[PDB]
Amino acid sequence: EQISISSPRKRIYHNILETIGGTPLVELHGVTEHPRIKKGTRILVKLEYFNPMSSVKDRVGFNIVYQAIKDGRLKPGMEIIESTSGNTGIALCQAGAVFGYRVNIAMPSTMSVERQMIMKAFGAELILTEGKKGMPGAIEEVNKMIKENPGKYFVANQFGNPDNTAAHHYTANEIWEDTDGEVDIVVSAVGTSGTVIGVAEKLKEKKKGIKIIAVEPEESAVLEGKAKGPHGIQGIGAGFIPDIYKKEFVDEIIPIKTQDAWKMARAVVKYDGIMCGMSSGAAILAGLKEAEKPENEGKTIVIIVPSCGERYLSTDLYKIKDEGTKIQILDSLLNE
Amino acid sequence: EQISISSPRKRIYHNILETIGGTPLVELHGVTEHPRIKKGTRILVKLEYFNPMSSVKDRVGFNIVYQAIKDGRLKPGMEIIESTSGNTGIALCQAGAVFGYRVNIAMPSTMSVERQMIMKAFGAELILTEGKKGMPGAIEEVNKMIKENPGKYFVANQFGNPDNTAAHHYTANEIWEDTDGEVDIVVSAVGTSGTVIGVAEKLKEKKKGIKIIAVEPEESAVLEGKAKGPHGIQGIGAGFIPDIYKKEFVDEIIPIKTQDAWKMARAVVKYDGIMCGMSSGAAILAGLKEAEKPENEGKTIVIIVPSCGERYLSTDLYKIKDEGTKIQILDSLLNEH
Repeated sequence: EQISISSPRKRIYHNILETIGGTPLVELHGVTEHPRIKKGTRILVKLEYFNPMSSVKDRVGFNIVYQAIKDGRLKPGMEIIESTSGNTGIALCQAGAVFGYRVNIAMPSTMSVERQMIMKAFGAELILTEGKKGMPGAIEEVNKMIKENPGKYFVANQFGNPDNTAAHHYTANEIWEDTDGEVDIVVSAVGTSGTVIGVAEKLKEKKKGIKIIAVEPEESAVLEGKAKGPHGIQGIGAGFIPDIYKKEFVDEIIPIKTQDAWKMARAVVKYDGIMCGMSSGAAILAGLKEAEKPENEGKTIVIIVPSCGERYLSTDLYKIKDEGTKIQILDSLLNE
Repeated sequence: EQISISSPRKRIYHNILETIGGTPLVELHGVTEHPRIKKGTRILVKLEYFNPMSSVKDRVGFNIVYQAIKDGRLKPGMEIIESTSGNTGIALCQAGAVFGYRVNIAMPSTMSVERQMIMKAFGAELILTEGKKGMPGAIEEVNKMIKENPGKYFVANQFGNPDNTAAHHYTANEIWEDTDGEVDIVVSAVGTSGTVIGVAEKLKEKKKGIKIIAVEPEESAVLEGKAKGPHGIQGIGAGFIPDIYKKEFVDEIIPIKTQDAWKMARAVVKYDGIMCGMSSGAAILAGLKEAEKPENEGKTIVIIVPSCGERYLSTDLYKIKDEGTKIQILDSLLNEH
């Protein structure tokens, strides 16, 4: 009932990249108000929008670029390039601005125009490709650019680069230390899969039998062997199995409908005051569905929240209103 | 150098309000590379967008609501209300959501519709007033509402509430601990003045000789005794001296032109990779101007960075494009005699 805000960090950071990581683990209470969710079961959300550019990909852009520089894969006179219309391009733009490397981001001229402006603010060169060509048209142009200029480009390659996965060994360490080794279940919505696999690798090194749950859109359930299809959960459901995915490390895969993800995210900001994005809505509903299983009474369940709702204001996320009491809303999410 | 990311917090937070404060203090390097800034002076920015809703006001919405609950000014049955179309409204909605109070936020129908959406998501009731009426219109409606419903509402009153200034005693302690007591100058762009006064009150207790600098728009230099005027530095330059402002605690006031504040913020994100907002461009430019004074050689200068540039994507902050190299840009920002 006493409320203590955070204490001083007692650190002076040398640049913005040193503020990446060490993201806070916060108890959910509002949305966990269910008779079937026992009071000893703990439901915690790891808020990756505390990163400097407000997303989990900050860790990925940083590690990919910093390791490439240390590796000699990225050297002076070269430039970074990466086809992406998401948070990865922002994170690559942030790392390139700090390290002093030009960043080329290719995306359909169609896409994330707010995100275009973010990327240009950082000094990125944007490579806007034909809208009706989607992301395949962006990847196509990157390839053409590499081929026409050998030696010039370092490709981030977020779905095939193990420096992605490896960045989440820190994410894992943070979950282990913050929970004092009590974590039982981790739930992660899957885009590149760097988070689910990197967290799993490192936690299973600490405790075999931590349960690792991947989340993906019901409308595009490729990890569960379904076909790529249209869905609305931004940041996840890439439509293929990333080359960095390692199925051995994932214990269960939970599909979540696009509309249910959005409705969960609406309930989390309303009842817990936590403004999470759409993929977080998916992860959290999967986590609540675990928290109501009898076998999981008293367990500690940690749910990754990759981004904040502010990056979704031009989407449909908040535009749909929800009927009912809190208990009605939660019952409709957990039922059928 | 070796670059190391942040360590685990080693804390499980009981709710999102416990993640407010303890924001990071970061060195500037890119934008400090100008021949008139010395190698020894340390220029640091305190990034208040690390708060859970990405601005300094998180501390203020929290402490206003918390202290009123502790005092008995806010009690079960009452609702919160505040005329604001800044970050304070968001910070009140977040505090209200966690404490379980209804929040009513008044603003012109035409102002910050991105922020309206943010507020509605938190469950706030929006009171949208005539656009042409402006801020005054919203305040007038708040006044009408409290007049007609005596006892129902708790007014945050951000410009006159000492719980605003008091929240920044924590900001000050963070500056003190993070610098190991070496802080010499604090630069804060002034909106409510909770930050510059609350920081000054607590730091001036720690050591003699910490210089406190307030920053306001050139075109509305009201702390300097000039007349109010139109300006484009969002979050500062209220046009009046706030009731919580205490001039005794401020050593110097630096006026900064709107377009200079924007250009600074553009340079900070491109050369330091730090995406700060408009008022941060103002504070940082003032802080660089201090760093070039010979009397300030080797000192530690701490500049408050109240918000992130992503909250500004629909303004002209990033539309205007600066030609020229880094050194031309910095040399043009420090130009004035």
